[PDB]
Amino acid sequence: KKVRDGESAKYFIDEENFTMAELCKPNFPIGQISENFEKSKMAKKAKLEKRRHLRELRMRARQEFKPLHSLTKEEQEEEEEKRKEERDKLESDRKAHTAIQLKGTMAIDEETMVVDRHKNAENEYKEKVDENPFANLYNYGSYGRGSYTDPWTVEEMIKFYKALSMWGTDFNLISQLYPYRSRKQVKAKFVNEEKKRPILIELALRSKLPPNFDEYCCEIKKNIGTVADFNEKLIELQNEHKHHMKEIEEAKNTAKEEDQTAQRLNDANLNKK
Amino acid sequence: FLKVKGLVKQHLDSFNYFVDTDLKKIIKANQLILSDVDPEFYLKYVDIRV
Amino acid sequence: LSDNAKTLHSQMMSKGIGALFTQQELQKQMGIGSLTDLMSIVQELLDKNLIKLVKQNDELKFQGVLESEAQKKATMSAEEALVYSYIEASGREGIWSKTIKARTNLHQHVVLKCLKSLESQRYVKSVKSVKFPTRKIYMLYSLQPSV
Repeated sequence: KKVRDGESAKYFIDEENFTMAELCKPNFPIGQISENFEKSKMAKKAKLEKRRHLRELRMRARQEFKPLHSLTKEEQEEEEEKRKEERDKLESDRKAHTAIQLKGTMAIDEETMVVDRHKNAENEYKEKVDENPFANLYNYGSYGRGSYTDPWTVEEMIKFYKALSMWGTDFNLISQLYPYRSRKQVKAKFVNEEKKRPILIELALRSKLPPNFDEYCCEIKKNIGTVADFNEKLIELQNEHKHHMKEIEEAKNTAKEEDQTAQRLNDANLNKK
Repeated sequence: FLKVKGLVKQHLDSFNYFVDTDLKKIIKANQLILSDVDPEFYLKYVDIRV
Repeated sequence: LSDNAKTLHSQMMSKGIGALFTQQELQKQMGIGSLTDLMSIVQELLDKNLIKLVKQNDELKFQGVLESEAQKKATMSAEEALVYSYIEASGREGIWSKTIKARTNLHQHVVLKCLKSLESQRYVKSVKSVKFPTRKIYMLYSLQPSV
């Protein structure tokens, strides 16, 4: 009904309310409240919308098979929202560059460098873009590291048993074979699957299947080139040879500059007397 | 005159004018706290009251 | 960059020993105002900066190196290539830490992260003096002067 002191100390309190029994521990509205309505009401709402936000992130991460690139896609979407806010609230990109010609101008265009006193003057930029309302929320109890997981897919389990029958305990390849999970959680999956089942794992180590469909999935879902050991070894040897030639050329140029400096010092000693 | 304003008002009226006007006014002269490192951070005083 | 062929014109005029006569010829070729506008754009495209003297405008200095790239050593910040350009024109011996503290009125730990992020790709190859009054170090290359 509303906030009103019905009764207490005699029976189930019913003067103006919707209660008809004692032991109101379950939802714990009983009598009436007159403290912290909206700031405590809009806290579980914010928590619930952030949990639905993380769930739809976990749903979107299934499509793009790159976790951290999905996070950068998320921040790319929110900076698309930021440039939409730049369209909304407000040229506008008044910033600097790697050189001193910053603005408008690089200098004066009449006779000479006129605006060099103004071009030589970072912290004046565009920032009134991202405006968001406030709260008085919290993240305590335990904050920092953690693991956001889910009840695992049985088709992922079938793919895992087929993988372990095809390409076994290869932690980095197993983490890359599921390129939207992570590393420590699939290690907990390794010890969990090592726990409960001897039969299919023993038949899997009996099988010894050759790894071709695994490389097929790793070259399609990642779009990685996978150049062989001869091509990659030749590229690494060519990079090492180019670095050694650059170091030798730098040493020879430093020796030539030191010889030129010694000749210039001898010429200055000859011109001093 | 003693009923409207009173005898001792050399402190009460001045302190009330202080906490009504000057305590809110002089904070606007010092509100921008921009730092050297990471040129993005700032606070900005919009209201102050006792 | 790839604005127009005036990058190649800047390379051809900055091949040899240049002076104000090269800029006289560069303003002498076409109509003056469009040349001044596009040359201001080319100088805003990380190129040679003009020099205020008794004479009108000079080049900096004689070569066509054009290596700052403004975004790519490990991260992206428009403060690092600035400091690299500050230590390009140090001169004979080098530049102080107190001198680069005095210019640009910045903090000292941003100078330390410039030190680390540019030492990660070998441009902080220093030459040490005999005495150390204020660390007269961090020249470009070759450990040339030796007092």
